[PDB]
Amino acid sequence: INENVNASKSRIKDTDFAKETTALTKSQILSQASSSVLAQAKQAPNAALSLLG
Amino acid sequence: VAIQEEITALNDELNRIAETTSFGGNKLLNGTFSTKSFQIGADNGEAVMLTLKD
Amino acid sequence: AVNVNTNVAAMTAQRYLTGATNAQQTSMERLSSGFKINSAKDDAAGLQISNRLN
Repeated sequence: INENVNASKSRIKDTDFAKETTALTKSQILSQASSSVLAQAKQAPNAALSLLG
Repeated sequence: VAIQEEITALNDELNRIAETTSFGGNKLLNGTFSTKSFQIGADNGEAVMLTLKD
Repeated sequence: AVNVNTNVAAMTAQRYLTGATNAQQTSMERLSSGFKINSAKDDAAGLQISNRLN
C-alpha cells in the first residue's frame, strides 16, 4: 500500500521537470520579447518631438 | 474466461476512443464526420474532400 | 494652390501616419503577447475555435 500511495501522491503533488523546465524556458522568452516591445514602445512618443515639438 | 473478460474491456476501450476522439467536439472516428471538403484554393470550388470512416 | 487655410497633403500624411501607428500597436501587442488572436477583433472565428481547442 505504502509504495502505491507514495506513487499516487507523486502523480498529484510531485512536479514533472520536463514540463516545468519547458514553462521556465517559455517564460524567459516571453519576458525577453515583452521587454524588447516595451523598449520600442517607450520610444514611440520620441517620434512626436520630431514634429518640431 | 479471464482472457475474455480482459478483451471485453479492450472492446469497450476501442468504442470509447471512437466515440470520444474529437477535433474540438467534431467527433472524428464515430462516423458522424463523413466526407468534408477543405477549400485549399483562393477561389471557390478548389477544395479536397476528406472521408473519416467509422 | 498657394492657399494658407487648407493643407490636404498634410491631412493625407496624418491619415497614412495614423494607419501606420495603429499597425505598429497591433504587431507590438502580438509580439509581446505571443498570440495573434488576442481580441476577437483579430479573428472572431479564430477566438471561437481556439477557445474550444484550448
